[PDB]
Amino acid sequence: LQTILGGVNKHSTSIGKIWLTVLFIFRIMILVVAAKEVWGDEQADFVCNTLQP
Amino acid sequence: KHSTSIGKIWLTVLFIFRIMILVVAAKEVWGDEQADFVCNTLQP
Repeated sequence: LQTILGGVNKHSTSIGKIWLTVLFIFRIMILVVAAKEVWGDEQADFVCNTLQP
Repeated sequence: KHSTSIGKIWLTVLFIFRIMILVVAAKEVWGDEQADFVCNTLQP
């Protein structure tokens, strides 16, 4: 992770640096740390008022 | 009192016929009308 982030960051402009942190700490981190477990039981807790298999 | 042939024979026989159907056969056909009423739902 550090190697990939360091390499990509070096070959970037001023806007490329502010874009890089937005992509990582606010998109990858949120999806990995918070969002993934929110969708854990999407089908398990899907409840339908029916008796039809 | 002053009934004709159909008044006291064909009308009394048909009346007994309806009672016989009701008590001997028909009543138990309707025995489980609600017990065997089945709906596809989970709603109490």
